[PDB]
Amino acid sequence: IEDHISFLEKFINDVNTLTAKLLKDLQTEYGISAEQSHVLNMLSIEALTVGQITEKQGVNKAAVSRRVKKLLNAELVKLEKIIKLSNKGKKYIKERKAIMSHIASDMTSDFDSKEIEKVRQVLEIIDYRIQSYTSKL
Amino acid sequence: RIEDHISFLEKFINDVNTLTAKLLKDLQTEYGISAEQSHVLNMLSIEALTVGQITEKQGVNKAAVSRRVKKLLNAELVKLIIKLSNKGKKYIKERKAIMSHIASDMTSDFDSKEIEKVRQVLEIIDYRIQSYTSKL
Ligand SMILES: CN[C@@H]1[C@H](O[C@H]2[C@H](O[C@H]3[C@H](O)[C@@H](O)[C@H](NC(=N)N)[C@@H](O)[C@@H]3NC(=N)N)O[C@@H](C)[C@]2(O)C=O)O[C@@H](CO)[C@H](O)[C@H]1O
Ligand SMILES: CN[C@@H]1[C@H](O[C@H]2[C@H](O[C@H]3[C@H](O)[C@@H](O)[C@H](NC(=N)N)[C@@H](O)[C@@H]3NC(=N)N)O[C@@H](C)[C@]2(O)C=O)O[C@@H](CO)[C@H](O)[C@H]1O
Repeated sequence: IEDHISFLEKFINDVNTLTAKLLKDLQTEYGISAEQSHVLNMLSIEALTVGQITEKQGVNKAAVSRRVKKLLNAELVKLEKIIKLSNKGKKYIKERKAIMSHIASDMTSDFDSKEIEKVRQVLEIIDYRIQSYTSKL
Repeated sequence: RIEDHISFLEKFINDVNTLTAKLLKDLQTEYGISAEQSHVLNMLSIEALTVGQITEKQGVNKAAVSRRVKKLLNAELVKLIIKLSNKGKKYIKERKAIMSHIASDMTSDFDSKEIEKVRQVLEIIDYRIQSYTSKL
């Protein structure tokens, strides 16, 4: 009811907590900060502007600005303008996908692919409505 | 296949995060706090947990979580041990009110059976996650 909304929040928290730890090294190895790995992952799906990243993230623009250019200086992202990605940034995303796909597998080895399929389409539909509602305000 | 589910879930969460941000901006402004100060009140919406664990859960390094702690202690949305005051409780109700009616509106045409199965799958996935985490 609003149980679900709490579960979801708690679930997202848990997923972030696991991602932070699982990625502690690759981030370090790269100079990268957590909040920067995130931006690097946000750009993994679409190009942005400091403004778009700041809307989609809700944190004061300056902060997004501090990291946006720390990332350019490191040749992880690139201007075209907009915020794209370089291999070093892709390869990081590929190294991030490798770890991620590895434990995710470990704990879903016993799942039923069909039970997952219907679950997926329920969510894909909710994802659709989330994006769509966000478009306005 | 699993790389796919991972991308979607990541995207699904990036969108939920996005939405909660647009939906709660005016209110966080109306209460004079940032998004990260809002976050800090929502776990304390459940419980009360002092430092040490306060960064552990987050993943956001050294004393920033304490930086926000006194930041919020000052607006008196937080108390002392560090619990949550009557002040923050009001905020949360308002947060929950906005969140729930939207989620309700986006879910109201689904068969309770479908939603529960979703819940049950995320619930078993959250179970493995926690346990795996605990393997520190
Ligand atoms: C726009 N940048 C603001 C500025 O960050 C600084 C930022 O400085 C960073 C150091 O290089 C880094 O080694 C230093 N150490 C790291 N481990 N990253 C950062 O903590 C430091 N951050 C910062 N000064 N804000 O690099 C400078 C180029 C800067 O962007 C000046 O604008 O000062 C920050 C103070 O909060 C502002 O929030 C930022 O928005
Ligand atoms: C349990 N609290 C979680 C947290 O809630 C907080 C959340 O706070 C988060 C900021 O938005 C985010 O930009 C910021 N994101 C980063 N990538 N750094 C978070 O750091 C911040 N909270 C914090 N780090 N403790 O933003 C506020 C809108 C909030 O939803 C309360 O209303 O973030 C939410 C994101 O959807 C989670 O779902 C919630 O469960």
